[PDB]
Amino acid sequence: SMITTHPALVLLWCQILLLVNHTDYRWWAEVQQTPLGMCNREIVRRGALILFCDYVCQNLHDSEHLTWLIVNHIQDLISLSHEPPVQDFISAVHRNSAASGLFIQAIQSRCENLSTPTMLKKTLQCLEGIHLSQSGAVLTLYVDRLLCTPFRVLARMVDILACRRVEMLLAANLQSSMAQLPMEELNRIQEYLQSSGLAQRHQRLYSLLDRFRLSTDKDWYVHLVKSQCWTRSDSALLEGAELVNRIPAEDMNAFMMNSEFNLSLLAPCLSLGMSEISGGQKSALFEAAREVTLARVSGTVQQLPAVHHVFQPELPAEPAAYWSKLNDLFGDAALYQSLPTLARALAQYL
Amino acid sequence: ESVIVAMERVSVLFDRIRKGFPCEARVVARILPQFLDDFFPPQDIMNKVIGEFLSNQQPYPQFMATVVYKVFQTLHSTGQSSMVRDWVMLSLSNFTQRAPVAMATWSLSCFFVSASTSPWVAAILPHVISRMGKLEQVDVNLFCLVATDFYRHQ
Amino acid sequence: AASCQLLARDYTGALAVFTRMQRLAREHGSALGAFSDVLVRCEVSRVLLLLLLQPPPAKLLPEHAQTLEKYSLPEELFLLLQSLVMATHEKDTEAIKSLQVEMWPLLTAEQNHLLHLVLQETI
Repeated sequence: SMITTHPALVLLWCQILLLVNHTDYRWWAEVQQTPLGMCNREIVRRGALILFCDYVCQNLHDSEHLTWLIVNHIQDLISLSHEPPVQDFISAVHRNSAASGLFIQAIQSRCENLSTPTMLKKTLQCLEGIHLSQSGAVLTLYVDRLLCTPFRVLARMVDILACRRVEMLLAANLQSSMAQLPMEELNRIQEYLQSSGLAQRHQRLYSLLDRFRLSTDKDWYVHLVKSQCWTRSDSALLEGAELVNRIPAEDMNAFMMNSEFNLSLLAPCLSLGMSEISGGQKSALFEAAREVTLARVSGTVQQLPAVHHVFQPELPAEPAAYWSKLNDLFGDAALYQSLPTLARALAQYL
Repeated sequence: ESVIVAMERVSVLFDRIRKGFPCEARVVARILPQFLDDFFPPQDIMNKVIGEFLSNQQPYPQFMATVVYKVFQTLHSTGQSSMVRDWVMLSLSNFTQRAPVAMATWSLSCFFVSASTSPWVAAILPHVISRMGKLEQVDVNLFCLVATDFYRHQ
Repeated sequence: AASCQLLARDYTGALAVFTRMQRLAREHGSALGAFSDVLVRCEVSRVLLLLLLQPPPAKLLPEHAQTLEKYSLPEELFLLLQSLVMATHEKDTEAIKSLQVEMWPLLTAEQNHLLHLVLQETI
């Protein structure tokens, strides 16, 4: 009952209840909240986790506290990793095999919570050097979970840590490496690398991993512009426009009308049509992009509901079940991703 | 006497290609090949563009490669194309020394695809500058294909 | 003045006045106070103003070499902008498309204008 009006006296009482070895997991549970809040309760939770980690730092030969503290409070452990007592606790987990394996297991169970950039950078600084018998588990965690982030520096850091991990895997004994890392899991890692685009983005991991494995002209131009233009999405924008520019242009509506077409190239195609028309003689690129732009606009309004009702962003779902239709075909990421592409196209056209 | 002043001012234009933010380089690269074609005979601009296209003191040669493509395409009259082919021979003997090897084979593929024949070779040239570095086996395939297409040009 | 020259789209003038601001605040700043706020705004806008107009290494002053050495201030902003320098020098579009939606509330209006200008001149 003292926890809310004063935190600092309850932190003193936590250290007193630690200095005499009173460790009842019911009281530490009701303090540290085992699975908008207040501020004093947060100060007490952080202080209790810090002082408990220092208690396990002092007397570590009794090893139930390591398992319980790592399994239960894992996210709230790594969120505080820039304080000295939990830093000594972290360096103490780095000297055990089963505790570090349970630690990487606990990160694997709660990786979806470590999506913010700060908590992920603190896990990368917390998985920086671990026990050498656990290198296969952290490599599987690196290539499975922590490599698909949109942030590039965290991908670069986990790339450097994974390459140093395979480097430390190779320098050890081969019978130690083969007994921990199975071959079928290695083919799983390699098919996950070659499946996504991270194989050609990172040469070093695939090179070191295959090293560890081996230790144990007309239509051709049409195919080339089909390779360059017909993708999902790319940065080649003016380049794709100049590539479709020198098409024979008796067959354009055959090429533009495709189920898998970069509609993002339509606005650079219209810009090149504008440059050719305002320079000299007319182009076919402009009329082709005009035809397919207006046809796709007519198509995407044919998918709209017929009897339109006015938007109100104060009470949206109130008047009818029309918002079921304006969430079904409208919150889908495909049509929503296709709409402002056509808005760029119609912006250039108008 | 006006010819050496023209050489001096073309050198100042290339100096403003040397320094210069990429919008300014886009402008000078766009306005360059018409000026070089219209002002004076192409031997001087040929010497200048080879001597200032392969410099290691160069930020990026991509718009300069487009300049190379347009200045080769405006020199495709008949005796002018034989002079172009002799300049290709001289510049490939200049290409015999090795640059940094990925940019070397890239710029050599650009030089092959630019000074080339009519029907479908020129349209590949935006795709060749679509990657500046990033050497891949497909780039080796494109380079060997434009090489064997230039072997039947001679 | 920097906000004025960014309105009138003299971006190299804004780069010059931002490196002059960082030079003055470093020379008088030990950071001491509001000089920290000046350094935060100038360090975000000089990075965005270096990725907007990518200078050649001839005109590149050594201060810009220092910042692009640091990149190749609050923690989430430093991490996201360092990732944005990497995603732009990679020229990776979807990376920036998901980076702006996370970087919008952490920047002010004019810095968002500079970041939209960065995102436009890679697309």
